[PDB]
Amino acid sequence: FYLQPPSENISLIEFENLAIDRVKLLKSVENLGVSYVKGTEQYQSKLESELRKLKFPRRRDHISHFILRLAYCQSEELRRWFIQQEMDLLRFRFSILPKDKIQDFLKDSQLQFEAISDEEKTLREQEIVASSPSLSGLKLGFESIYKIPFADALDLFRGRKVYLEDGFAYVPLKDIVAIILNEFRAKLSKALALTARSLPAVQSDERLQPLLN
Amino acid sequence: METFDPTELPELLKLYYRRLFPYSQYYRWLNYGGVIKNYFQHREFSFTLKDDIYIRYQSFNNQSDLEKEMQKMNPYKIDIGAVYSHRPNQHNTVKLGAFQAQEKELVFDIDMTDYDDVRRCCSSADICPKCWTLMTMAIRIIDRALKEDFGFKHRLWVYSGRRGVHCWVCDESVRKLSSAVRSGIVEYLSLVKGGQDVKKKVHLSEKIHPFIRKSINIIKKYFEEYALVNQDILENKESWDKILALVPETIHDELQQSFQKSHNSLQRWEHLKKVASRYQNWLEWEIMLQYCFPRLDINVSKGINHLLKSPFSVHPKTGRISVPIDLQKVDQFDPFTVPTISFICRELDAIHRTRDYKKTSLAPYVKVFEHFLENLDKSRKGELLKKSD
Ligand SMILES: [Zn+2]
Repeated sequence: FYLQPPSENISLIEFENLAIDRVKLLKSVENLGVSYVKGTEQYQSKLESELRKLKFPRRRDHISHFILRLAYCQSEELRRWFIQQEMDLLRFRFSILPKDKIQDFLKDSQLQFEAISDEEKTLREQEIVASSPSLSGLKLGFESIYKIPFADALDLFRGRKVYLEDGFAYVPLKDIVAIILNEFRAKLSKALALTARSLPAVQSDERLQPLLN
Repeated sequence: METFDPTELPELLKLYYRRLFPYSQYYRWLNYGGVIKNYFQHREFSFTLKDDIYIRYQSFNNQSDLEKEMQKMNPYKIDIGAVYSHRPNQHNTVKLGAFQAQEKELVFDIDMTDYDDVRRCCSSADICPKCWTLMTMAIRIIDRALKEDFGFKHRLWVYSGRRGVHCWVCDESVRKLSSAVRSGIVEYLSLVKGGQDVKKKVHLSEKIHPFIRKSINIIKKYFEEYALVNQDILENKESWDKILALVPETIHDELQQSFQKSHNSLQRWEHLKKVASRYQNWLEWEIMLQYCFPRLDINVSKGINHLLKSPFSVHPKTGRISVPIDLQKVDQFDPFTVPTISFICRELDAIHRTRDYKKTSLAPYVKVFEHFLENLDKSRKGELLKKSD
């Protein structure tokens, strides 16, 4: 949820610094990316040692992010690169989060979903298990499943990676998030587009040359 | 029925458009109940006139405009488009980038020529009783998904007038779907990957999504009669090689013999199942699907501004009327007994009026359209009167 640009003001030093700090964090998402794998805590804790150390902190991550937009909103390689690491980071931020607080961001969000009781769960377990990916096994595990409007699951059902029944998609909580993430990539991309759009009214400024280069 | 003479079209159309076109019902539908600003007034119609001139951003104020105008222009073709931000005909009046397609029923179009590689009966633009079963299977496979999967309740299936059918999903919620979603609905229903001339076109994975399964089932219920008896897909070497092609080469020669020692397709098919079963220990289902599963054109359904053939319009060549198909008796639907504009004009001749169409062979068809309409009214009355509470 990196919307609403920071209206605060900061020294050219704050700016100048932050940028480099982030260019590092994402640069680190570049390191922890090809040197490891999502190998639990190794890839995790290592990433979360950079996290706090490098600063981000919430209000810091906020500003940091936006300032870097001015940076990578030019070359597509950047926009793809920036949106890239920026995502792996947002996932990480979820991973850790506990079941309690996770549920809040879901609700507090707008997505209208529900959790199904073992009632409908076993009844549809059969279908659900068949809709899924190559997801080996025939057990609908213990991970609860939700009932959300079929449209909201667009990226899932268009590839028959989920069960539709009566205009509803029945997905695991692993998938609801996966949806929210693509929604992120998308919304963000719309933003980098708009920034680049009005970048010109900022090219000329000298304080911003280190950054844009 | 008597072979239709397209030369009489100009006169027939005039009659047809002044005494038989179900105007009031056409209006009742497109106006959806006055529950919206200018939902009708902002609906775009397209026409194909005289020398095949093509007018397009046509619009109308009320049902009376629609009648007056149509009768004056006696359209050879009438197409329905989206509901716009401004009356279509005043697009010269609207700014640039302000005029936009906002709402429109989800539509599908199924054409027999999209199966020319899986039929031995007729030639491309034609159809006979031996290939029409495909339209039967298409309507059932697609209408089941739209109803059971997506929860769409209002689906108007219509005969194209020559060799195919159209489906108009009208759920108030559906008329608001984004192209991205429509494009997705189509991908969800699509299964035959008709590549640049690639023999095999269907591949199942160990796992089978329920939509595919329920589809296979429906097909199963017509495969033998349609494929084995009517199409006789395994009648010759020139025919079964075609099916052998969709099977792992390590099995060709064996079956090639069984086929050779058989007398009919129902037999050979049974060998194919047997042999393929050993090997497997899905090859079967894939073949049925590649021969019977619908081929949908993503373009027709993706665009929210797409102009599609209007129900009750007249087909220039076949003369047949684009009539609503009755789902409760789909299998019974017969393309060849579908009233001709000529045929119905004659019935009328051999006889205000306002119930003229009822004395014609259109009667049953307009009846179907009315039930379709009665249900719209319900859902509407249901939702509002009971949910605005
Ligand atoms: Zn045929």
